[PDB]
Amino acid sequence: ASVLIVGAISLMWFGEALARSLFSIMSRLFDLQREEIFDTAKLFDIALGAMTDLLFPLFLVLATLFTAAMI
Amino acid sequence: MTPEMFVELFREALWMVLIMVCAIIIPSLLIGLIVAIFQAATSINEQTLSFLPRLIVTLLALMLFGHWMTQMLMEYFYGLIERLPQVLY
Amino acid sequence: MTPEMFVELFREALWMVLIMVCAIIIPSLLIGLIVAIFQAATSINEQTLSFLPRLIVTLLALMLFGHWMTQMLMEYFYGLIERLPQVLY
Amino acid sequence: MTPEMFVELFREALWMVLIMVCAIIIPSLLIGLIVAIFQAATSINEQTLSFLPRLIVTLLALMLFGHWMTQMLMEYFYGLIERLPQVLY
Amino acid sequence: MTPEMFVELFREALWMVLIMVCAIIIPSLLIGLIVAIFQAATSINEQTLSFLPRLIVTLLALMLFGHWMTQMLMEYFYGLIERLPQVLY
Amino acid sequence: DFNDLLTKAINNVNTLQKASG
Amino acid sequence: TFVTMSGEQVDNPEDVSMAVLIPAFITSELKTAFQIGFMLFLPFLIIDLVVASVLMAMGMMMLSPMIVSLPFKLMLFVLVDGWNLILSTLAGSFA
Amino acid sequence: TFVTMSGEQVDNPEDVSMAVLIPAFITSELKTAFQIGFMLFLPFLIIDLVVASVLMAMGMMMLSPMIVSLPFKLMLFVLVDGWNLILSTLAGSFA
Amino acid sequence: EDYSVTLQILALMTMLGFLPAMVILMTSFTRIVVVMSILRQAMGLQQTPSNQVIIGIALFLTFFVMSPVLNEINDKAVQPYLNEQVTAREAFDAAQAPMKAFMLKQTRIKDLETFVTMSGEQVDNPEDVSMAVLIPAFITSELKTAFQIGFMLFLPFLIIDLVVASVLMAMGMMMLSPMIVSLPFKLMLFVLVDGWNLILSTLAGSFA
Amino acid sequence: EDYSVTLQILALMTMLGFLPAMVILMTSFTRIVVVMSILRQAMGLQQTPSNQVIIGIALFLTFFVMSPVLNEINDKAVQPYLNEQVTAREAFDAAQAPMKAFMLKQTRIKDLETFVTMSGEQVDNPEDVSMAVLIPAFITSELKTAFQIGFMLFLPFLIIDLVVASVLMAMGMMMLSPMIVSLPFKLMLFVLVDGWNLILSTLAGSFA
Amino acid sequence: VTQFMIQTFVLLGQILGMQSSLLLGQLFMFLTTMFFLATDGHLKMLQLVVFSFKTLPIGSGSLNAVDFREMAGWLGIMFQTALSMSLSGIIALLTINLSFGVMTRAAPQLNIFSLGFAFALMVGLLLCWYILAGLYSHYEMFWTVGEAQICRLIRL
Repeated sequence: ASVLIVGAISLMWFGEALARSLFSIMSRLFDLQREEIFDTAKLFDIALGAMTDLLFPLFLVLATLFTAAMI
Repeated sequence: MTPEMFVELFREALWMVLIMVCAIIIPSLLIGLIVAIFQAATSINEQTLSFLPRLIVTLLALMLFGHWMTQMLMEYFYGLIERLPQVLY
Repeated sequence: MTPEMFVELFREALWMVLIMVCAIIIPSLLIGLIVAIFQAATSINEQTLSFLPRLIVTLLALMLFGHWMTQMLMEYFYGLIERLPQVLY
Repeated sequence: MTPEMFVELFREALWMVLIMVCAIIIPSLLIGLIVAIFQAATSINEQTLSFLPRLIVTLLALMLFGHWMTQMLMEYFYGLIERLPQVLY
Repeated sequence: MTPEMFVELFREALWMVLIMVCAIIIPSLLIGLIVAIFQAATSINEQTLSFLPRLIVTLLALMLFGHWMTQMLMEYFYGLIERLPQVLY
Repeated sequence: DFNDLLTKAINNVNTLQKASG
Repeated sequence: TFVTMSGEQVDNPEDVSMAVLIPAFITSELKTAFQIGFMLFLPFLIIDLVVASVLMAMGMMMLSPMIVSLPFKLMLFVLVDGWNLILSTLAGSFA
Repeated sequence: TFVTMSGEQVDNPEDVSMAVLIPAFITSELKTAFQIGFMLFLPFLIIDLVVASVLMAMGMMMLSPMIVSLPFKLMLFVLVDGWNLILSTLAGSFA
Repeated sequence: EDYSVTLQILALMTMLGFLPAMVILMTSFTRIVVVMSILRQAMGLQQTPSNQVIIGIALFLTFFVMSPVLNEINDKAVQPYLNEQVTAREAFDAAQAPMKAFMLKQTRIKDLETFVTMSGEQVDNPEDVSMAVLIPAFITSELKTAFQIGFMLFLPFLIIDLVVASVLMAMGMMMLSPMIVSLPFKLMLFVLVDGWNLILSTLAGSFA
Repeated sequence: EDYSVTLQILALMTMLGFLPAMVILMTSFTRIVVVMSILRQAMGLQQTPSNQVIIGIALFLTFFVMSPVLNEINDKAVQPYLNEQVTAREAFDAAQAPMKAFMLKQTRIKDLETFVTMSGEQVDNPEDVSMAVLIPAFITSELKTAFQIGFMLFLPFLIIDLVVASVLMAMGMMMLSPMIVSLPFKLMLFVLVDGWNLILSTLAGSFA
Repeated sequence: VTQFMIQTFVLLGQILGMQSSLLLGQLFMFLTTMFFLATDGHLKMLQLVVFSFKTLPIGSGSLNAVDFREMAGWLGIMFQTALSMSLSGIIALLTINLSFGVMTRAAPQLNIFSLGFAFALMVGLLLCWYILAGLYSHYEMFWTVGEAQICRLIRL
């Protein structure tokens, strides 16, 4: 019961930043140039970049879930 | 083709999928035991704390073995093309 | 056809899948039971832990019985073909 | 078509499927309950441990009830054909 | 006529199907909770156990509410037919 | 070659129409 | 609408020319037919929603509700004597 | 069935009228076709059931067995040489 | 030498019969539909946008991006032909060239090499290759390009779905399907960023 | 005594009437179409490439791979016929010979064996068999060959699907559907391997 | 343009149905067709096309490139309008399902699975009853947006 509450509490502040993280990923992956589309390597680099930029905010929220779970 | 060619092809994919999945789930499995013995030491019966360490290590495995896995499958796609004339011979 | 002939065909088809499915799952069933006993012995309960051994063993079972499953299926298809003239009359 | 006859055909159809489905599921439901009881007694939490036994008894049930289910389906079709003059006078 | 009257018709129709689906489902929902709480009390963890009991009451509910649901669909059709003058006027 | 087969056929029809007109 | 589109000045409805009355007649009859027809559609849509939700209640998400609803759709039309009910109202609808 | 329906007095089957044989012949062909089709349906059905249960054993109840089963369905028809076996049986079914 | 009026009419009606082929094999229709097919598939909706509006939007998008080439055909070919400045044979060639130039701008060198060797012909300049060989190379490049764009469009929706699933699992509720919860979030993030306008910019401008 | 001009025209107009049958039975069209169909179903996309584009690609491919036999017909049966060098009956035989030879190179001896026995004709050499027997044997061989190639291309996509499902099941998110997440990787692998150019090249090289 | 509006309501029906753990587009499609007929939408379209003859003559005049881009941008109009109509209901669907999940998460023996299927669909049908209660106002605003686009095409 406590774990789900703190997650909702975390979504109050961390969720807004997570919403910003999702906003940036969609905006970048939608706005592509002619040079970026025709290069396979550049697509994978942005795929890794969007992947890693997601991890940091997601890890913080899940850590906020883990820390309250032990306590 | 021949029944033996199918088994050769079937095993190679089965060996490939086994290697592809094992590299990622091995680190998560070990971390699960490490969290399990930690919860055995403190006698805490919570079962949701272990999700985060497995998820973090799983992404770490994907980042470390991402190039190797993609290259292995890409070369596997080329390998079937190379052996395609042999089957159609 | 006579209803008794239909049940015969139905039974041997269900027997075919039962033999095939058990030869593949029984190795996974025993491994899952072994891991569960080991977890109980060390007083841990991790649901996701007993997945890597089952997946690998099942893949090994598929590779080992590749020729056996193909031989069983090919002979069963021939058996129905050769049993067809008996029915149509 | 009177509404009373429509409900009678609806009920007899639902009664037939209920008899057939219950006769098949019950052997799997009993085995699944037995394995679940066994797991609780020995305090293990494997999930898919109670899948293969359910499949085996379900397939075995279909083999044993093949004659019974076939006859009832044939009887039901014959009954509706014979009941046709009553439906439309 | 006016679009609002069409909304009232469509809300009325959706209201009826809510009554139809509630009469059928609620008997199955109650049995699902009864078995689930019983398993929780007895520490039984068979997830697929509570399927046939829900199916049995669902089929029984259809047979029990056969007359009422008929009377209701037919009268709804007559209600719309007698409401056609609204459209013509 | 085979591609020129269609071109030759159309030209003959055009020539026949041109002479007829 | 049509007298405005035709650009002719007529003070009363009963003096409109036939050139503009014919398109106005079929346009109105199309609206009437669509409104009458889709109301007949509603009881058959009710059956579809009921059976589909019931099938989804048991987890049978792969069974197509349309084949299951088809026998009951026909029964609803024959129980209400549909082939006589629609024609009687259609005949009485005109004036 | 059709002799009693046609109301004619027939002593032996080998002298029935053409108008009473064509509906009977096509009726038997359709029934015989279904029996042969059921024979061929079983081996592919067994593969589908086998792969569906194996996937369910490993706990993945969301992966569709149809996608996984398709390569094996094709292979079974290949190494058995289906397009020669099926056609030869169909041609041989009239002898 | 020039085709007679009767023969020119026959050619005109023939191209009208093949008009659906020219849209889906020579213009940008194939890339737009494939990309829009991925967008519908990426979101939880299966047939919700429906096939009719996707083709209709694709047709209007093609007329937008083909407007420069269509106007170039109009000026160079149609106008001299209407004014009887040039014959029908050269007017047809003057209309074919802008289509060939546009297909070259959307193809790859590797694709052309494969088909020119496949046709078993001799050529040294890509600018004067037969349109019969350019068409298969054009669509092959279009399909590969569309898959690239679709893959990039699929990533953000995969990102959202994986985050929601991880959050639900981390909260302990291993019983709820992530799809139902994730669908509004995918739709909300598709709207507040004005996703379709961004897709228009990266699709219409992708040709240039 | 070659066929009169009126009968020669009547024969040629009949062949144009059966042109769809000749393409779909006597040519390479069927194998390419089936392999493309298996590949499309192998991925998560149901009908994203669309049926008209698939047939459009196959029509160009089947024209290129059969250009050698098409030229051989022209150089041995059409040009001598137009130059008044061969009897119309001889020219028809000269056109049929390369077509029969091509179909024999892509047929299986088992297919010939069953159809020759089915026709009940006493022929030994596998070169003087009738077109009535050769065509069903050829189309049967093309279907079987297409299935083998279709299975070959299906395996890598099956590997991705199993890996994604296994990884998701490892994290305990059994409720998450593997198909939605698997699809972008299927597009990913097919595009960095240059699939479209690769498959059409292999299909072109297959007929030999 | 007319197809865009109706299919957007079909989009509204299916998003509610998909969120309702579930043909519901047809229910909205039929009702929206009634809205089109009842509001004399067909008459307005006929008035629009005859007005197009005046302000957009047959001889000189055709749709430009900007008209194609504006018409191609209506897919974003669909999702934004469909989400706007369903945002209140979709939040209600999520919060009750999340509330049901957290409230029954105490005992992992119950779970939801098919039991959750029944609960979700009953509430989803009930929410669609709320959606039909206030759908007419959304249609009126949607028609104004669509009609303005049509006049822009005919340059009125």
